[PDB]
Amino acid sequence: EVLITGLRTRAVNVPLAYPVHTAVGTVGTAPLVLIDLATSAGVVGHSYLFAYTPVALKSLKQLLDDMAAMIVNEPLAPVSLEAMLAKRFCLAGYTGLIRMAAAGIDMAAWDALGKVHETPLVKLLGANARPVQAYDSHSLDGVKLATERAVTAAELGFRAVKTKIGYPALDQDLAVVRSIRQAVGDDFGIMVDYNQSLDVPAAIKRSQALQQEGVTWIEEPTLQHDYEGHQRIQSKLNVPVQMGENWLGPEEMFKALSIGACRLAMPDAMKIGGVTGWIRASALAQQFGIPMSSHLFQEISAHLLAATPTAHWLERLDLAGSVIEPTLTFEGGNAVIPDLPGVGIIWREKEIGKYLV
Amino acid sequence: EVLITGLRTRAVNVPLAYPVHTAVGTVGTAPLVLIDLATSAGVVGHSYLFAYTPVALKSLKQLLDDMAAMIVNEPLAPVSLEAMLAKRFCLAGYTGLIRMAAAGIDMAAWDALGKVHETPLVKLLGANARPVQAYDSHSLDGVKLATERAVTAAELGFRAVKTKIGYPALDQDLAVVRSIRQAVGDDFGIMVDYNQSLDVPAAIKRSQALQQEGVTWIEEPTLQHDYEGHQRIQSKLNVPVQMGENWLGPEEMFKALSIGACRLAMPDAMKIGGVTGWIRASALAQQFGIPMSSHLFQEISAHLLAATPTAHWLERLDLAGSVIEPTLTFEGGNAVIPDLPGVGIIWREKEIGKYLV
Amino acid sequence: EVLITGLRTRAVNVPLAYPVHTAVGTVGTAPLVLIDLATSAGVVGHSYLFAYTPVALKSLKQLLDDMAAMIVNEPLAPVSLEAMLAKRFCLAGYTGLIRMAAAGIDMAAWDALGKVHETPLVKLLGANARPVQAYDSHSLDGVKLATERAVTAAELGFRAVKTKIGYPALDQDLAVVRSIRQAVGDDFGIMVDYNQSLDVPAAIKRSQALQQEGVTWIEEPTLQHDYEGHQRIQSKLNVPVQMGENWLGPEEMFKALSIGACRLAMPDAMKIGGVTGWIRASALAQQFGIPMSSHLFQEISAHLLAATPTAHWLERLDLAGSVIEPTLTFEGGNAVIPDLPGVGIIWREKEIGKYLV
Amino acid sequence: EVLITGLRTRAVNVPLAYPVHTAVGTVGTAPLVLIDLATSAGVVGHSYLFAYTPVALKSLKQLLDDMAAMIVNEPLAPVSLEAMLAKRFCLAGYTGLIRMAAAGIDMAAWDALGKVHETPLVKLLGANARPVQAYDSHSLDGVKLATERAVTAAELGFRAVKTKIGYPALDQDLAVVRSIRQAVGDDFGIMVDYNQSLDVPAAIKRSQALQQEGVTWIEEPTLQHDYEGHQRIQSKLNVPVQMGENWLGPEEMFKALSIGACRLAMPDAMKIGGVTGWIRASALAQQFGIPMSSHLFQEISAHLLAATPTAHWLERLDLAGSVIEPTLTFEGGNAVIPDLPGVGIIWREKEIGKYLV
Ligand SMILES: *[B]([O])([O])C1=[C][C]=[C][C]=[C]1
Ligand SMILES: OB(O)c1ccccc1
Ligand SMILES: OB(O)c1ccccc1
Ligand SMILES: OB(O)c1ccccc1
Ligand SMILES: [Mg+2]
Ligand SMILES: [Mg+2]
Ligand SMILES: [Mg+2]
Ligand SMILES: [Mg+2]
Repeated sequence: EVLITGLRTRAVNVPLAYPVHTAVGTVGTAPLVLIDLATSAGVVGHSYLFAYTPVALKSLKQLLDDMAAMIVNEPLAPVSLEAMLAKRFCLAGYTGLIRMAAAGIDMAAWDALGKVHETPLVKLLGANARPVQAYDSHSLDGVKLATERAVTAAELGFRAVKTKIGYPALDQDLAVVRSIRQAVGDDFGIMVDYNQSLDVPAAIKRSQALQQEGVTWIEEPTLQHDYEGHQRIQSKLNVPVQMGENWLGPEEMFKALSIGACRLAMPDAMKIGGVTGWIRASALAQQFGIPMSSHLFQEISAHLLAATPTAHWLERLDLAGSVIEPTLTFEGGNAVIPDLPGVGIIWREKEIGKYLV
Repeated sequence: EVLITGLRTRAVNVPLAYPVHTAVGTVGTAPLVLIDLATSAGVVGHSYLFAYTPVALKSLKQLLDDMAAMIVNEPLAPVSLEAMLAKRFCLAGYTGLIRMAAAGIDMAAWDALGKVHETPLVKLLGANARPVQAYDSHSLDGVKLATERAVTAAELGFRAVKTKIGYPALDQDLAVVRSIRQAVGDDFGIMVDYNQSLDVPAAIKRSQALQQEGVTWIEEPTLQHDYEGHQRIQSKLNVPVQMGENWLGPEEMFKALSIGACRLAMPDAMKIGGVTGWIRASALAQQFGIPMSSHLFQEISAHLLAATPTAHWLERLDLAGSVIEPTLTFEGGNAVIPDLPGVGIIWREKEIGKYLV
Repeated sequence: EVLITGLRTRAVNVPLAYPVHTAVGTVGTAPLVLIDLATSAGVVGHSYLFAYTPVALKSLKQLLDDMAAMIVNEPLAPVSLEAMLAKRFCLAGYTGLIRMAAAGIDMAAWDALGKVHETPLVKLLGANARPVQAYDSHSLDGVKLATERAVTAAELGFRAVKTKIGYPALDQDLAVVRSIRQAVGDDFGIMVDYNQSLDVPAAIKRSQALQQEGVTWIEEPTLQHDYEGHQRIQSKLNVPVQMGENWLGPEEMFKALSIGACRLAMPDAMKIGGVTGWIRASALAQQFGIPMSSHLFQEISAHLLAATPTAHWLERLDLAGSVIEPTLTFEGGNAVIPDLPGVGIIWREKEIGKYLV
Repeated sequence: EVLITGLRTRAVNVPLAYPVHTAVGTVGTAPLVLIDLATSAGVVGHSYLFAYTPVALKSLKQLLDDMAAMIVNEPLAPVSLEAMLAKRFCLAGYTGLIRMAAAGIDMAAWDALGKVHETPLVKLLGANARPVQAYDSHSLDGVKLATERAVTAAELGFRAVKTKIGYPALDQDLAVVRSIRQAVGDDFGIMVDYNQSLDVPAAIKRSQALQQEGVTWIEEPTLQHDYEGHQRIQSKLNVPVQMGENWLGPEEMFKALSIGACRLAMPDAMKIGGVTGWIRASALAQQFGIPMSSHLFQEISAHLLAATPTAHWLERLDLAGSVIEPTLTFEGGNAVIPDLPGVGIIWREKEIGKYLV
């Protein structure tokens, strides 16, 4: 009785207070596609996608706009919508940009369904809202800024930070971790992210060194698709290997967990397949005994983790803050879901125009 | 903002048009516990449990009555409720009767949540209602009654039946299947169910004979907890081994699927953990590539299968027809979800009194 | 030919001198079902069940009373009795409360059979009575009470104690172990019990820290049914992982040992299936090379371990002392089987009335 | 040093004499992106991509146009180019449409490199040109048209055809195969392609029936990413399971071969990663003992198979014949590489104009 009536997308390049430097390149602006899903019920679903590089930004918008005719006049039934897209793209390949587009549609449809029922997403999924501990996610910032941002994070009440490492020398990785540690004290989380930058022997050598220093987890040490190599790295470590942000669909998560690639998981609300894919990913993490965190998309991830049996950490990295009202808040380091229907996304319409492609 | 305000259970022994004879004993009447979950929104959630033997009926109701103190005044959030029950029973053993009672609470809570939102359960879960093929489920009836019941089922539009086998001789198993097949023709499903009655070598011998005869699946050939033995049986067969009705929680399903016990699965809405458990089981079946059917509880299973990516068959075995209004209908052998909020269970209040224990 | 003539059950809530605090809740009083099995030979068998939570207490009594008609007029043949119950409950689910109930019948039947033959249980099983080293089992008591209780146990002649841990911080776990170690010295056993309270990475981190401190075993680090997770934890440790109190039947022990979940086992006389299940569990532990301890039920466990080829420790935790004569004694920390027929259980009939439900 | 000096893309929707009907939908016209890679040597590399659905057509062209900045002024060294693209898209996801775009650049770059050296691509790779046996590839055509196209293919000299199957009834699959077989005789190949349309149990049942009829291979019986399910299907067959057209990169082929998903492989020159990926795929097939065929892209696949140690069949399915001069010929069913530099693609420039989007 509630039909999808239209799809509107806006491609933006939004500024970042701090560029996200990684060992494999810098993300200085966030290329985003903002999504509005119109319905016959007088509500509009909102979601957005992260294109990672501006090279893929216009292609992703064009893809979504050409997909509108697939979903317009279909019922607002996101699980059924997802199965339809899966089958329609089964020859072309239901992965990559195509899967990311379907995930954006999925996330806007669930927002709209929450609005239809005038209830937050987390409650529509049958769970209570709860605060979720969050770590402040930084980047490959150099010892000076990394220590400064770590101190500010602790001052704002976060109990952990993530820095991105993979400097030319191991001693540079260690100097950054040591400087943060001396500034925050022992009772504080320091996660580190290599962004796929090491080969397997280098990952073992750097990770065992970092493990001696004291870190909370070691994230994507090597190529994301190399589940076997991640298993070999994890086999040489006590500290948990963490991965999952690049899993395109829960089927990729299933392959990785099946061979023991990691003791922690952090799906990406976009790449895992939206709310629908997240729910399936959480069922897997529960059965494999994997504490499950989020990657980006903090607005919807606060709802999703509240419904996740093995919920671990929320990643605070506010890529869309310049175009989304800050209804999501942080109290004592914990993300607090807003008392709003659906996801709680309200566009900053006066700001969006500044960034349109 | 919506709280549970009461729990009421009624234990009944209800009549069956045909006793469910099995290889390991006869269920002549259905011992049920009917559950009413009152809420601060006025609506009342309805579910029921199947105790299998009257020996367990009063024990199950007593357990549920003593569990009221754990859920009354809690939010109507089934997923959070389930996590609380899992933790509170973790020393006692969150399995068996305790797990079945938690599932009954879960199913009533989801019915109530659908009622709060004035929407059928399938749509609350994000899926469209679709008709789902049902087989008419019979029992260890002997050649004559098995054939007559198969003919009546075909006349009612069903495209498959299930008979329960495990007679003293294999030739008696074969005689029933052959007689059904003569009466219904080649283009018709005949599922067979041993109800755990064989050892592994006997299962292999009888199953290969049934395979030659022509059957749709072979269900629970040996002890339900012996997943390894089911794998060995399946390794000698082309016809699929079917199991799952006795999995207590998705964790037992995960163990069976992990070792290849069966090529088909049929979780029981009660034993698998209610809606919350069924959704998790549904995610496992998709990733393991297992077509997923239901066992009993046709009223809620029609909703649940419509949301299940690998949905296969609905088992039609109407244990509670004498106390529940026939709002679930069958058109051309397909179960049709009624346009009613939540599950669509309406008590026959004047009938329930005739059967109270 | 000795027949069973009747079954009498009494549900009691008995006081504990020290509540059993665990990381997942406190057992402040012990809910027990006391069992009398009447026979045609003028002897009555005695046993009891531990319901863990009062929520299950009346349900468990009701179950046993409704099972009386299954066993009355049957031969006093516990092994044959066990097979009949397994079959009768094979549809309902021969696990959880049902399996615990059958175990209570088994344990009283073997007591009565010892009485028929005027001989202690251990001798009826073909073994010599022998002293069995026992550890004094405490709980999550805090550093001060844990140290005081450890000293008291040392003064009484015990060579080991178990404390339950899983405080909010690892440093709190370590502080308790350190303060016990200061007070008892190096030549003394300190077992620790997490009661399923940790996820797999937290278990590895905490267990590797406790291992450096010096502990005797690490019991149930994670969810009891997660055998694979227990193996992953054990794979990171030199100290043995200990589990088994929550195995419902030897078949669950067989699954856990087959995948290497633990290097020690401790079946629970109730949950493992009584004497009949214990003897089978002992055969499994011998072949898998697993030293085998007990959990609770110290009265019957002294008999059982004396017949167990890999017998390790007896757990001294006197749940039923307020209603059972102290015929079991401890000399130099060793449990000493009483020279009484059957198990040596004599009811304190004057005390039982004070705690009836 | 030769540099890339420009990249031009043209999106076309070209006509097909016969629509490619499949069990999951029909490709009635071919959406292609034609690629021109201009170089400082004057020669222009040519290649094209198949978008499968018009829904992806403009998005793929937009992506390629925005990738121009990454490759213009880079050396014409395809292997180094591919490494650079893999690194640049390692955050976005080097798969799906992005990977197909990189493959189109790779195939154009190798054609240009053959042109720089005035030599056919096969000779550039160090192999002699040799005729490659080709099967005429049809679709889900129905009994009458399937048989007519098979008869025509046999008259044109082909020794094998492929039909696409997965009709509603297995009996219809069999009728098509039987009708073809009567018309072409026993000494003739009949490949069949389910295009992922079956679940695992249905694949086993249909495939064992097909194997009794006599077919040459069974292609993509189930979901393309379900390598484990393909292994289970292959475990029940003597006839080989064939897959590969949907592997995105040789790394996906490595995962599938590592678990034994199939006894035949058929990489797609586009999805596998162009020439560079094909050569890596061919090294894998050799070591795993897998006869390796092609999927689509017949113009360059004739060159690549002549260099492939386990080369098996070439798929003749002429998607681009409306826009590419017919320099590739077929003698006695064998593809014959043209005596032209690089790949031998010459645009039909006056025809391309008719199909531009
Ligand atoms: B056991 O030793 O783990 C136990 C648990 C709860 C109460 C008593 C003993
Ligand atoms: O946490 B991540 O790996 C990340 C990568 C790129 C941009 C932002 C975050
Ligand atoms: O389908 B079954 O296995 C079943 C068993 C007992 C009663 C009813 C149905
Ligand atoms: O052979 B193939 O599977 C194919 C699929 C779609 C279009 C063309 C060819
Ligand atoms: Mg990362
Ligand atoms: Mg059955
Ligand atoms: Mg314990
Ligand atoms: Mg194909």
